Amino acid sequence: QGLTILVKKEIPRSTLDSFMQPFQSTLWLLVGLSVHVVAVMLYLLDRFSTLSSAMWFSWGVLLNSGIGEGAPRSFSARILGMVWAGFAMIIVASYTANLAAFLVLDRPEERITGINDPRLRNPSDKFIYATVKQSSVDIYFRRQVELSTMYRHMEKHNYESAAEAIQAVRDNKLHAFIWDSAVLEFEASQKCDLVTTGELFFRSGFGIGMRKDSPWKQQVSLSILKSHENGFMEDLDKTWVRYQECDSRSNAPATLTCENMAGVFMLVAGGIVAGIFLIFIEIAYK
Amino acid sequence: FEASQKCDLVTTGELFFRSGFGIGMRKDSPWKQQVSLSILKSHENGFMEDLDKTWVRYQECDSRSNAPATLTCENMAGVFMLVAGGIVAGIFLIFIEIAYK
Amino acid sequence: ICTGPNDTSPGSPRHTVPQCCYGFCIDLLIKLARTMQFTYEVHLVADGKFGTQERVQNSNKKEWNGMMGELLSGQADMIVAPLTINNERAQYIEFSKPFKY
Amino acid sequence: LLWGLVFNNSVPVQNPKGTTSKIMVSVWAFFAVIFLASYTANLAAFMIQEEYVDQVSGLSDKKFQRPNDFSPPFRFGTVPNGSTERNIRNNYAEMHAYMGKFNQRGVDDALLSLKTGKLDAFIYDAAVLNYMAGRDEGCKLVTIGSGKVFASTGYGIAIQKDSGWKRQVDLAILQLFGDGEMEELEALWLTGICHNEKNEVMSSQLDIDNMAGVFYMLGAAMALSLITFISEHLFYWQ
Amino acid sequence: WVMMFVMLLIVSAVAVFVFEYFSPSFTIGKAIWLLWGLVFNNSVPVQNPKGTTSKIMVSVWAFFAVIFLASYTANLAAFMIQ
Amino acid sequence: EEAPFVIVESVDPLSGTCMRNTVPCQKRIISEEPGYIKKCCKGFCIDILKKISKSVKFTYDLYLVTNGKHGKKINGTWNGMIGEVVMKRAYMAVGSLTINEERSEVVDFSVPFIETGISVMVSRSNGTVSPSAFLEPFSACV
Ligand SMILES: *[C@@H]1O[C@H](CO)[C@@H](O[C@@H]2O[C@H](CO)[C@@H](O)[C@H](O)[C@H]2NC(C)=O)[C@H](O)[C@H]1NC(C)=O
Ligand SMILES: N[C@@H](Cc1cc(-c2ccc(Cl)cc2Cl)cc(CP(=O)(O)O)c1O)C(=O)O
Ligand SMILES: O=C(Nc1ccccc1)N[C@H]1C[C@H](C(=O)O)Nc2cc(Cl)cc(Cl)c21
Ligand SMILES: *[C@@H]1O[C@H](CO)[C@@H](O)[C@H](O)[C@H]1NC(C)=O
Repeated sequence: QGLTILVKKEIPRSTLDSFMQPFQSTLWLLVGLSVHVVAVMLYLLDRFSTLSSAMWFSWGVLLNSGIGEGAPRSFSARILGMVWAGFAMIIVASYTANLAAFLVLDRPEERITGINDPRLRNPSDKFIYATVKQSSVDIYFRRQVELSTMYRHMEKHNYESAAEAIQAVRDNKLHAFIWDSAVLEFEASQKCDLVTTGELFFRSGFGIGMRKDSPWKQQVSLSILKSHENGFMEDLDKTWVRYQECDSRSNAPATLTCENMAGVFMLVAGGIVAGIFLIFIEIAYK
Repeated sequence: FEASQKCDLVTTGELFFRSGFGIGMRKDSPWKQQVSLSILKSHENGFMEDLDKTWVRYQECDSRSNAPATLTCENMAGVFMLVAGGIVAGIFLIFIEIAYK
Repeated sequence: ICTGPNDTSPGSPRHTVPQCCYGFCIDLLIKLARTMQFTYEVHLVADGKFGTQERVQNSNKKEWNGMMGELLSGQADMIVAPLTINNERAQYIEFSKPFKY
Repeated sequence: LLWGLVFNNSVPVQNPKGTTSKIMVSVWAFFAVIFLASYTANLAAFMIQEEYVDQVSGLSDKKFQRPNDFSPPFRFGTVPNGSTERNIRNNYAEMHAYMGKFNQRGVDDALLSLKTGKLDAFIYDAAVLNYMAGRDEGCKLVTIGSGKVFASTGYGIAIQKDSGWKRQVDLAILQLFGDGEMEELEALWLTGICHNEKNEVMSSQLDIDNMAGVFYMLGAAMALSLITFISEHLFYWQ
Repeated sequence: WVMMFVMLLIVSAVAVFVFEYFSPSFTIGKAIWLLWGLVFNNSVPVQNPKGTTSKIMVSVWAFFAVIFLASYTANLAAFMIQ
Repeated sequence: EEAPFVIVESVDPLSGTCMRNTVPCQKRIISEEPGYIKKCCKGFCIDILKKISKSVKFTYDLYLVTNGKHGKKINGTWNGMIGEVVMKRAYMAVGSLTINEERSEVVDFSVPFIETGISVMVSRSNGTVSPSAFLEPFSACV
């Protein structure tokens, strides 16, 4: 028997607030200026050796639509147009590359690794972890001399039970819980949503006790050795503590979802409703 | 020093084995006390720092971290080799098509 | 200006010849001489080893060859060099305060 | 046409009606898609931004004695009444007069004002730092390399003026060093842990106009256009 | 994976009438084809709605398309890490 | 008493002794003049003191300080541990005691066992991309 740390297995969930996130809220204001600049510049440098034409030409070649027909005929305009196409490709490439660089590095925080975690050795109010008040572990940590600050931390959050600890762990009011190996492994395999981790640092074995002079100790030890040999103890193990078997492999990366990038089709619906207003004005004008 | 000199090798690690250098004499020189006093004076008034700056930490080829690699002239050379092969195959292609047509 | 060992005189493995001897440790030496009034004559003589406790041809087995030899057996009276601090060496020698970690 | 191919479908363009040219443009397009994919991949490889430039520095550096020489100057201070005060006020002192605006009411205040950008460098004892820098929680802050220290002395222990018995404790301590126990004792009391885990990696959420260069090159072509616009006179005088 | 399909048809119907009022016929038939070509990748010669306002609708659709495709390829490069 | 070297907390609540502190250190006080309390005094310098007194055979009894912080000169008089040693009211000074010139001229000193001095501290800045990144992913060949 040793000791281990029980934590809640955080289900993966991507943190992407909006599609606009990978750019500053000021680049978007610069691209429009640039496109209209190139538009009017094209309109000028053609017939000096159609406005809507060149305007749509730019707005298309950036937006990668197919709509539009205007082909610059001057020798001036062609160069500017081609380099503008270049600029367009490079903007979109930068955008997608940055977004991928943001998503790759969004694997959730790694869980604690045993007892030598910086996240555990240097306590903070950002990561709360405690154990049962007045138990053998709080005793073992009072008695400990290598580290005491952790003790200080776990002095303020101790729960006076086991069930309350388990609950608060399922309710995220407590990020970690230190305890015995046997109880924890079973409690994890049972509920199938919490996970143990660490390595058994404190070590011991359980045993059966008698007075110092019973006439029986020798036969008892012999019987227990027989049991360990002929597989009986293994069968009891299999039957009683390692049975339920909710084991699994590692996790998968997160999946952006119904609200993760919800803003974009909200935008397109707003585009439809704006078009509703656009048709009415244009027809009367024309 | 050997690193700051040639500027293409780098040191690393942390000083595990520890000690200090020192000046030695017999066990009964009449001088040890004045020598230790002089060395402390030197450590205080910056003299030792100046010798340091002059003799071992001078050349100063330090730099920041590195940048990721850059695929280059031969890294992806095969593709335009392919396109040139396409041109030479087209040379073969035009001759046959015209005669056929 | 300090005299030299054999191999600095390449002809014979025995004779010696002066050389220009020059470094910052020498600068510390000169500083000391200025503040601790004395003259000096430096000689770069050894076999080429600092000379920790070696063995013998099985006669006495306590030698302190090399630089410690020159210090203990009356050859010299001071050692200015990158000499470490080692409690073995602290048995027979007297060290100054540390001046470089 | 080929420019439109390689970069991105831009505009109505004529297509070579030949029965074999189409082959040439097709393989060109193959080259194009491979090219663009490779490019965007490697650029996503660049934008990864290792964490610690760490801003190395010396000790008798112009980065200190000439603060106003730089873009907005350093904000580096000390604790006033202590010892290091006097230890510097007797070698340069012109730094000293400059650093008066940055006193710190203690130590924890100094670290706090260090995390939140109010300061950018701290100058103080060596050992107190090398203890503190290895204890605080995030430890996104680190001392400079322990090879460039200004006035290197040592915590030791005292004894009566006459040699009662000094050489005894002297050899004892040197034996302690030689056997390798100071290291263990430090590891048990002094160092702490987060000295390793050198540098993380971060995303940085590209928002700066670092594409300024990009923009600039755009503008460049604009000017070239006007240069070639000059051709409108190189017909008028023709 | 289904909103876009619904967000596809709903837009297309708006074409069949927004075109009808302003000024080879962009019916529901060709229109669906067009938007599919938009979202995934430029495929083939397709008719373009000659209206002075539909073009606005297809344009914003194209904006949606480029953002969509970029997001998709990014997250897939996120998956393939093993 | 100092933060990371020499700690001073209390006696044990059950028996008043110490568990592994191993030193009573006789926390005297003047407020005649008695030595009031004996509190446990653990830390780092205390550890090295124990480790060394093991080898060189002697015994000891730590003695707290009352006059000054560490030691300074006032009217040609030494106030602090250095005072406590310059007159033989004790025999050895332990703890966070720095070596300088004038002290080493009045008192003696062992070999230093912790190196120290004046140093600096930075904040480990973040670091952004080059403004000329866009052109990075292809050498001048391609
Ligand atoms: C360096 O580290 C990160 C880079 O991602 C920045 O962190 C956030 O910074 C703000 C400060 O405005 C904090 O309130 C947040 O808690 C930090 N984390 C997150 C997840 O937002 C940090 O600001 C960067 N340093 C500077 C000077 O910008
Ligand atoms: N020990 C030094 C005195 C001395 C001690 C400290 C100090 C303070 C808190 C802690 Cl926890 C540890 C230490 Cl070492 C700091 C300084 C520096 P300053 O006083 O300028 O603030 C100092 O001088 C001596 O022997 O004179
Ligand atoms: O902590 C306690 N009791 C306690 C309960 C509530 C409050 C305070 C203390 N018991 C520990 C140690 C206990 C023993 O005899 O060593 N047996 C034992 C066996 C298992 Cl399986 C797990 C543990 Cl933690 C324990
Ligand atoms: C430190 O020096 C300042 C100088 O103004 C003084 O006001 C203060 O009393 C001194 N002591 C402390 C503990 O700050």
